[PDB]
Amino acid sequence: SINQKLALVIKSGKYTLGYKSTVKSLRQGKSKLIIIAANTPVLRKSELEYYAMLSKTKVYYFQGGNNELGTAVGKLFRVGVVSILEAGDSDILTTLA
Amino acid sequence: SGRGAPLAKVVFRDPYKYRLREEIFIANEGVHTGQFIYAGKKASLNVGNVLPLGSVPEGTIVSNVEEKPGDRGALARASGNYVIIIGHNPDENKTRVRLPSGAKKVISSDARGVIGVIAGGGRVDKPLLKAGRAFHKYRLKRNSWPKTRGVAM
Amino acid sequence: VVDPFTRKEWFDIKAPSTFENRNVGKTLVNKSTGLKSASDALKGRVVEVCLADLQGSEDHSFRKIKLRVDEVQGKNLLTNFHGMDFTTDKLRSMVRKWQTLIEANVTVKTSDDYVLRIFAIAFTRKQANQVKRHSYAQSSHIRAIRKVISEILTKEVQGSTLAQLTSKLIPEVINKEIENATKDIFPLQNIHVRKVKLLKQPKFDVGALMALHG
Amino acid sequence: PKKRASNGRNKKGRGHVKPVRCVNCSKSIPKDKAIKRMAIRNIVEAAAVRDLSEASVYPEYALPKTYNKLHYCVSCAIHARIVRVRSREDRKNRAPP
Amino acid sequence: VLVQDLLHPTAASEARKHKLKTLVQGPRSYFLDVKCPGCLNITTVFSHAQTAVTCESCSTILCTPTGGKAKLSEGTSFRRK
Amino acid sequence: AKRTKKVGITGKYGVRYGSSLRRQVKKLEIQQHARYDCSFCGKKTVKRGAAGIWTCSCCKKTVAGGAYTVSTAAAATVRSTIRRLREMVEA
Amino acid sequence: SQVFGVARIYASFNDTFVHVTDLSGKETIARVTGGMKVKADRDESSPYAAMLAAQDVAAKCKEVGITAVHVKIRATGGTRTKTPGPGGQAALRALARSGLRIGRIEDVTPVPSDSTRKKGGRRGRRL
Amino acid sequence: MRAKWRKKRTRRLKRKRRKVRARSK
RNA sequence: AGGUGAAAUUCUUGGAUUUAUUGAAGACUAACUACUGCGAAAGCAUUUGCCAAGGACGUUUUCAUUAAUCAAGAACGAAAGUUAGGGGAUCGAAGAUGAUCAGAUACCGUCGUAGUCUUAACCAUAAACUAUGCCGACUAGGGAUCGGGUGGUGUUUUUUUAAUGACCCACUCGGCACCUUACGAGAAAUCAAAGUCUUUGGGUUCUGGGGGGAGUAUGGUCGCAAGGCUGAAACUUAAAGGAAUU
Repeated sequence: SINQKLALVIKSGKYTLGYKSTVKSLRQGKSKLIIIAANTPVLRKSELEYYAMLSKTKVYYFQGGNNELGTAVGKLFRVGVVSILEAGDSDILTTLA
Repeated sequence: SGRGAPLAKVVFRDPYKYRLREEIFIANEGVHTGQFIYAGKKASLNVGNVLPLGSVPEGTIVSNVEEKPGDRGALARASGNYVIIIGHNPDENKTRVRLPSGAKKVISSDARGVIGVIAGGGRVDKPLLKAGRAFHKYRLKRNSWPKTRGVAM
Repeated sequence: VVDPFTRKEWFDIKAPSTFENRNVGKTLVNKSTGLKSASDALKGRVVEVCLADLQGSEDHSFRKIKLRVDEVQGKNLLTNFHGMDFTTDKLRSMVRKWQTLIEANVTVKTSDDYVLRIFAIAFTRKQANQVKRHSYAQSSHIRAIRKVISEILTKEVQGSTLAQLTSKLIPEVINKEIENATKDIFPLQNIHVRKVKLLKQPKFDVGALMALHG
Repeated sequence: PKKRASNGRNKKGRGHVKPVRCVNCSKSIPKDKAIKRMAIRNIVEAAAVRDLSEASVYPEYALPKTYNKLHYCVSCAIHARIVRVRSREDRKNRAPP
Repeated sequence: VLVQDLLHPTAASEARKHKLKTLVQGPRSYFLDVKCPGCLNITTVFSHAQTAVTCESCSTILCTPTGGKAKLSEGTSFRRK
Repeated sequence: AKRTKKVGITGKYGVRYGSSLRRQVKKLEIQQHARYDCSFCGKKTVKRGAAGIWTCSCCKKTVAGGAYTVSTAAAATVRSTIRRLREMVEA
Repeated sequence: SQVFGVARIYASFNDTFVHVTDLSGKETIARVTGGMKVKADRDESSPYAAMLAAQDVAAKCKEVGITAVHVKIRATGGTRTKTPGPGGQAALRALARSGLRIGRIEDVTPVPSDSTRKKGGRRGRRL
Repeated sequence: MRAKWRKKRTRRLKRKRRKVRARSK
């Protein structure tokens, strides 16, 4: 259940929501998980796919977006990029993502 | 300003000269500003995409098609109006299609047609109410409004 | 006042090559008259009859074969395997009470340009020491039944169109591999291929139809 | 008053069935209130059965059977079909033979 | 009927009926110190597992959790308790 | 609040016109005026900027839809007809 | 070994058509309707009419030269009685006694789907 | 006199006496 | 040819009715399918895919009285009727007419608009029946049958005893009804519930009081209406009704 998997990661680990903060966490080199929404700008996505390989991270085209990925990441506000620095007690490193 | 369905301001290049003339297709209920349109039998079946009907099958609905395969638009031009396609006989290209009141016209498979219905769902299925929206209705059509009844004059 | 029997010329039927007596039968044609010819005056006909007769196998008391008239040569029509049928008298026969009936339908194409839709019926049977006066499937079991039913049909279709398919159609080699899956779940009785009908051929190419006709 | 267990005809466990049309005067009567019978007889009469096999071809052949179903409306199933207003006691009685 | 004792009754109609209508509800299950082939240990496995019970040292699988008592997985030596 | 009752946004057409007419208007009138959702930016900033046009307040995304709704029963099933046939398009 | 075919008898209530044709039938031979051999309305499905009707179709067959035939009986069915009329009784015994090679006989009546309404009403045909 | 057709009689004399009293509304 | 007790209208010899190769529409899901499954009621009768639900069973898991039933109030509520648009294939209120008939405005016949059904809203009624409220444990045996569970050196699966799936026997709770007496109840019919009721009291919702007038007058109130929820009185009348017998 990818649902409850990131529930714990936001319940422990270091996560950063938002283009700046995520590309800023990537420009530092300490995030190993970036989740893109298959509906947000592909212009935005195109660079993040290009950074994915530049920052050696396992991408994952999320079956959701702003009010989909945001819905589970427990926040009334919208977001489509969940660039995870280091996970808490959940192994989203070695899973179906 | 004289139609109840938007117009595709689809701009095109010209592979024969470095330049881009804006062609003008029609709007399809299910397209975005910046959406991608593809013309050429060698293109995937998608809304806004226009290739001869020798590219699609039965059940597949399109709009702004012809009667004369390639007259640059003809049939399939109206709000909430659509055109389905039934039969499809190859060799000497002659497909069978379904028009509005229940009309069926067969045509060559090199007949241009854009996939998708013209924007304007249940438009006239709504009352005009005020003769006002009735005046300005024809204010961009023609002075056919109003209509003096014969029996009285 | 002419009694048109004098007109209608007599014909003769000739099956492909995978049938018992190729000389299937003698029927009527149409003498060439006003605004009409002969060879291209019929063809748009069929050839349904007792398969046991056209297969000379008396054990096939039921079952029927359907053939669409293709091209004629020498006033000797060379019919083509148009399909298969099932005498309504055997359908009801296999449909016994206190059990569950299962009709299956699936589509499949051949690697040699051709499309048809074959069938495969099934019925629930008892046990060696069955006691209950019923015996039905577990529904989800009926799902695994029909799952591999259409599955196996489309697994041996790829090859020599329906020419090699009829080579396993009437001999009932179908029941053999289909009964293999049905064993590890629920026994079931009969389990044939019921009927079937064509819908798309390559063209009127009797050049390919030369393998059976020679 | 009520003179049968399953009210008028077998109706217990559910709330509504699906009426099938009578095979006589088409009167629409519930499938549970349907008096059926399988007349899987032959096509041969009561005399030309042997005359058939005689003036026939094939080694006796096999001969066909027409497995039919007879649904009844009750009103017309009494003006003929098996019934004849059974006895009081044996009203409960049921039998296959 | 008529007269019966309900203190020292037949251990038959006692450990067969519903362990809720018998008397003091008694669990009809148990655990198994099944051996894990490939090491030297044993795991205390509960009959009705449901959750895939596996090994701890050279992890593998103990018994697949069925719709009752998780039957062993082919080669596994089960032992009552 | 309740400054109306059953008349809603069509209580302006008072005595003028007929009851039945306005009733119908209400359903569709209530439809295009409504702050629709731009399912491309995921924020309901789209709205009837014109007939068959629904502009997004974010990324300024104009949208082709219906004469009153972003998409009625028409483009609905047809949009899936393509998804359905787009299956034998690459599969 | 003979010139087989089909008879296609139709045992409808108040009628019976015995038109012997070919395996395809696209080309038919004879037909002889029930009321042809008897004008009375009341006797369209009557037995004596079936014999006389199937007696004339037998003579017409030995005229073209057909030997074997397959009788495919048909009931009105569909959304009708579905019960083979009294005609399809003395009609079979009519061409059987006439002298023909009665072959692989089967049946193919209209499959009453029940789907389409059965003309009468919910309160049925209250004769 | 079954009440099915009698509930229909009062029904007709209902629209009837409602429109006569609604005549002098 | 159609049709009926038998006729006639109707399609007739410009090829009907009947046969067959094809095509489309909508409808429906036959046979399997029954004193069975599931659903809150109404209901739901084909297949697959997705998306969730529900519910029995079983568990040496969690909480811990959280529950029971319910005025007013709220979701769903067959069908008819209805606002309107995708479209009425059949059938078919109305109607038209063929006879029957002393008559036939009916019953049977021919055609045929509403409706059918869908897409979005409605009305809230049905012998909406189990004419029997929900919840509680106990007074009873049997055979069945449904779902899951345990036990079987048992049947088969045989490709090796390979693993096991289906089947057979005992029991089991939760399903579905039936059969048997009925201890008891009950006016009887019947009923394992209507038992545990003059030896009358486990909790509780709702309703009824001789019959008509009468779900009617009127008011309110819901409904686009039809009408629905609500609901009299005067007057008259000694019988009305239920069950079972003759």
